[PDB]
Amino acid sequence: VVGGTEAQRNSWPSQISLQYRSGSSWAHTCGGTLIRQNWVMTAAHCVDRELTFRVVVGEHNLNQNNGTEQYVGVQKIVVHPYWNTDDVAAGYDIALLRLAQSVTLNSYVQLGVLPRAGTILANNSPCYITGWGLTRTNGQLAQTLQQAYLPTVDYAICSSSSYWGSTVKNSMVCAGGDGVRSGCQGDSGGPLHCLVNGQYAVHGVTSFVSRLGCNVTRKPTVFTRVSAYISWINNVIASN
Ligand SMILES: [Ca+2]
Repeated sequence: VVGGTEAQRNSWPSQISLQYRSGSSWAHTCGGTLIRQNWVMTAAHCVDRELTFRVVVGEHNLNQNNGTEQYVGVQKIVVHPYWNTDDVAAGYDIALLRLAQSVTLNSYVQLGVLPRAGTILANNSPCYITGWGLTRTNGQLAQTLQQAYLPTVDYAICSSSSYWGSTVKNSMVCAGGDGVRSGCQGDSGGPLHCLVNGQYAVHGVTSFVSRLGCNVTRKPTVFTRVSAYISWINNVIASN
């Protein structure tokens, strides 16, 4: 997250760190949202590589013991069947990870609330992106979870010529674009939390940013629209 502020430890308890084994160690690669005690919603592109993954819930500082972490293997990965790694702009950048064990819920580990199917937010709706991704374009990962206020940019504006044009689809949510705050590499897969009827819900799964850089004016961060996938999500959970 570029131009973020450090999140309070108990702010975003559905945020997870998706990590892959790297030698004798584990490296953060993407975010995710805990949606059941044994399921995590993330981006499909986060799990294209044939790597060994684990999920960390209750995480705050990647590099220090917080006293609140639970570590769990990924047992099954279900990518959306229409995802095509060659074509992020086509959409479908979403995957569900079934965890090897159910995690324990507490102040630091909670299920992410999802929107009702089909819900579209009005332009400029209040949302926060959270994650441990790069804090600058071509920078380094955050040590502590970051949040940035990123108001939505509705489809009509987001798919206009000076914004994303044809690259953005109605199956996506755009947010931000102010040239200062943005998602960045390593936030992919994580939540965009939007306030609706008094309650934050996870409306987006971070998907992509401009090839030109993370915080680019009129190139808001782009998220898979969760509310476009509620049936798919329910179907996968029910059959696994
Ligand atoms: Ca930690």
